[PDB]
Amino acid sequence: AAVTQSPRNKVAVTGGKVTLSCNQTNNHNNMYWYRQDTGHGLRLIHYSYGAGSTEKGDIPDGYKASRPSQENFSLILELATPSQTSVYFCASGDEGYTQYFGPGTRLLVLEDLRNVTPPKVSLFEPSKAEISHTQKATLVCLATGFYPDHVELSWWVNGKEVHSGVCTDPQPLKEQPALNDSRYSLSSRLRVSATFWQNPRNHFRCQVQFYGLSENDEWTQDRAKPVTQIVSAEAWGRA
Amino acid sequence: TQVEQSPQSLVVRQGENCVLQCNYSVTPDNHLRWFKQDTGKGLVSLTVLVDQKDKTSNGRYSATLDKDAKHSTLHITATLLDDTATYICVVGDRGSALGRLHFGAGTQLIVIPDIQNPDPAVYQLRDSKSSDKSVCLFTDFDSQTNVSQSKDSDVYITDKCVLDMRSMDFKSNSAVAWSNKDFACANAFNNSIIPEDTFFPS
Amino acid sequence: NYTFRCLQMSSFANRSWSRTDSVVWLGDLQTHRWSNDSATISFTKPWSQGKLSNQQWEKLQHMFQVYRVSFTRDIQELVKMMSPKEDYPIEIQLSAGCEMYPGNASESFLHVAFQGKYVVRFWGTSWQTVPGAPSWLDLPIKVLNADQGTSATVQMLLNDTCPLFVRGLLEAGKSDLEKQEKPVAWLSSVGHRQLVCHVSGFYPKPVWVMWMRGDQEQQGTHRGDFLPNADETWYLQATLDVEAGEEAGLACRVKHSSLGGQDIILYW
Amino acid sequence: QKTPQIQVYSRHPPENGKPNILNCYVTQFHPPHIEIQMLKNGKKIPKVEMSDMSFSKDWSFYILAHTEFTPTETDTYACRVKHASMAEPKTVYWDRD
Ligand SMILES: CCCCCCCCCCCCCC[C@@H](O)[C@@H](O)[C@H](CO[C@H]1O[C@H](CO)[C@H](O)[C@H](O)[C@H]1O)NC(=O)CCCCCCC
Ligand SMILES: *[C@@H]1O[C@H](CO[C@@H]2O[C@@H](C)[C@@H](O)[C@@H](O)[C@@H]2O)[C@@H](O[C@@H]2O[C@H](CO)[C@@H](O)[C@H](O)[C@H]2NC(C)=O)[C@H](O)[C@H]1NC(C)=O
Ligand SMILES: CCCCCCCCCCCCCCCC(=O)O
Ligand SMILES: *[C@@H]1O[C@H](CO)[C@@H](O)[C@H](O)[C@H]1NC(C)=O
Ligand SMILES: *[C@@H]1O[C@H](CO)[C@@H](O)[C@H](O)[C@H]1NC(C)=O
Repeated sequence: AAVTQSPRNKVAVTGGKVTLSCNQTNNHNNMYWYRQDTGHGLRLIHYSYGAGSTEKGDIPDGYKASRPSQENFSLILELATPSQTSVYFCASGDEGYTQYFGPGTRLLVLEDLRNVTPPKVSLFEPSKAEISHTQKATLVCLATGFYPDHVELSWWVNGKEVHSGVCTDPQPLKEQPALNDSRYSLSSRLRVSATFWQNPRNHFRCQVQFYGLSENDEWTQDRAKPVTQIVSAEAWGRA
Repeated sequence: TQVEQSPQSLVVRQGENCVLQCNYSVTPDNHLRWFKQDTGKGLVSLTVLVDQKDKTSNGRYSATLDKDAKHSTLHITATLLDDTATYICVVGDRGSALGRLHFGAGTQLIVIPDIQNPDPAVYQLRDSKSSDKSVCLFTDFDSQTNVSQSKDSDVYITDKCVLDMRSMDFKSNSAVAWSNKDFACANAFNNSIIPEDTFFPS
Repeated sequence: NYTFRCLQMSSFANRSWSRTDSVVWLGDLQTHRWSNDSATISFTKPWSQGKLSNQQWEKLQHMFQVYRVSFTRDIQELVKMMSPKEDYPIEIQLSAGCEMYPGNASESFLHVAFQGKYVVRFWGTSWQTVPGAPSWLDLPIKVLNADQGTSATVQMLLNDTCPLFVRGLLEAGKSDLEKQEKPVAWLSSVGHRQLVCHVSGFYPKPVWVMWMRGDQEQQGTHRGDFLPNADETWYLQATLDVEAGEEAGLACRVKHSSLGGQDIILYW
Repeated sequence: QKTPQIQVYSRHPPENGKPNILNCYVTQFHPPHIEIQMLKNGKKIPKVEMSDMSFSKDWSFYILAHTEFTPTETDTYACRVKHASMAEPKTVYWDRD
């Protein structure tokens, strides 16, 4: 019994209209919106018993709800605020007690978008010494110069995502730990067998999914509009 | 706060067991559910207890519920690295959709990996598109080494991070360091207490 | 041959205001009450606890205490599930208990009324609507029947706890239940004219009241309703319609079990 | 919504001068929200005892008001009932019989 949420990740400005949506094909009458903030449990915002119904939860203030159909239960933030920075979870259920949860939507509400800026991504190729010392080859990917910290780093080999042999920094480090709105950097490693790296037909790629502005966000500066986008870096193997 | 969890957080070495409390004052108490949440990911159900005195299992996870004491525990046997997660207690106050779920604030677990055969080294890796920039990768050190952030702020050093090559049953720690501002890998990790047998090649 | 009744009445005025009040009868005598105001169920007799231990009664009352709060939220939440089909004010009424038969026999019942109409009961292992019920209640029924924990408790309450408890009550309250209080009577009147024989103070409910000329029972006598007094005795009156100046040698005879064959005869 | 039936009657046979109790039985009404007063010469009698509200097999409500009274030649007693079902309040007088 699967539940989907769009978007999965949103950077927004104070005063903006944000719309978190949740689709569900199980024909469940009932749907629920929560938010999760560190040091609390999930807390119920609004819920619905069917197409047309919306009910106030425990913390409804700031949010309007909308159940246009059996499939979609949408959470609308009419005038966004920094306090609404959270991770929002949707859920559905029939008459039973089980609530089937969605994957989560991360929202960050900034005061201004002036410092929003995508990453530069660089892929670093395994050391000739590492290969000979361990029979293993560690690629390193480096996302740098970005703000805010809403990035998703993924590794791809021959157009398919790999998780084995990966690990990414738990959180990104600050490039200027003095400055209030410092840009971030983030490192990740993919370690593979030396003969896998030595195969020149394996195509390696580090991809950063940056989340920033929309088409509809106003941009006043000269520099390129820091839109939600993918930056990647890329290499082939070699004997 | 009708649902309280203990400990707030805990650190254990791989292979050790641990026990997680959940106490509550929710009335009534139809059922209690334990969730596992990976950092970044969402809510995976481990078990749901329903009886007055109940016991459940799910592989290495087992659990109890006593409804008179209003108390539940979650036992994890033989911890693996993947257990590093927040564990969440939930009490449903009805056996139907008329119920509200009352969520605990979580217990944060960290499992330290058992590094079998340390082979600590510091290698230099070059950028594919521009071979005059690089990083320094301090790798293959056991879990009793700590990696400190740098003296110079223009130098960047990330915190340690364990990766798991699954087809080989092989874990390894790693840390990355770099700088544009006369920067070298022999001098990169001076500010950390690194082993003496650390390999510095070429 | 006694019926135990738990009469609950619940008013839901709007989204946020409700009250739930209960009174409990064994035959025609009150054994309990539970005001909204009160956290605990009140005994209205010395023997209202029955033959239950204190520990058994505290656990039983606590179940009800949880029920009352839980019932209130569920109704409120069921109104939200149905709206705009049904809205406040709403009156829910339950009638529940068991009728006791000789030996070990009994039937248990639990009937629910919505806006004064009987619509739902517990029967077997589930809730169901009765004939005549609007078909929108099928969603409330589907939801309530999802609650397995409540089903098992209600089945235990109806099948086991009710008859067991009421066997205990009848033992404990035998002397109040089998009491015998005597009627007292008086006469009066109000182009025809209507004579009135008043009978009051008698227990139990069964009573005979006739207007008479000697041995001739005036088959014409209209019997009133049984009206209650405050002291758990009964009141009844019988009227007879007659011609003016035709009241000579008319009497009111009343028979009742407390009189021991010695009927009250009053002469006009 | 159904109109309430009211019945006023004494506990003991009514002798002038003698203390007695006057009952007012209100029946067959819904919803249960009701205002019941017992009156003496039109003035509201203080400290009127009320039974707990209950209902019959047909789900219609009922309740018993009562109060001490000593009847007299001159004094009139009544039971006054306000309820949504009625536009005006309804007063029924004690029949003295
Ligand atoms: C507009 C809609 C019309 C509604 C018509 C429906 C009429 C049915 C009314 C009676 C339903 C019982 C209300 C309470 C019940 O839903 C549930 O919330 C609670 C509480 O349930 C929850 O807690 C219990 C633990 O006590 C269980 O865990 C249960 O699974 C859980 O749901 N049950 C109990 O307390 C058992 C009470 C039996 C009362 C019998 C009345 C004489
Ligand atoms: C409790 O008793 C019921 C049957 O009794 C009837 O319903 C009660 C609630 C009460 O009103 C009685 O006076 C009634 O006579 C049992 O229900 C049966 O359950 C079996 C299997 O569990 C099922 O196949 C039958 O359909 C049910 N019978 C009916 C008539 O519906 C119930 O199992 C008893 N439960 C417990 C826990 O004792
Ligand atoms: C309801 C059927 C079970 C009968 C067994 C209960 C015996 C206890 C009698 C006192 C309970 C009074 C609670 C009334 C509850 C209600 O209907 O709101
Ligand atoms: C609910 O009804 C009561 C009277 O029955 C009234 O006092 C109150 O104004 C109402 N509540 C709300 C929130 O409207
Ligand atoms: C009835 O009782 C509940 C809980 O004791 C309370 O919250 C509610 O206000 C009461 N209602 C009335 C009308 O007294």
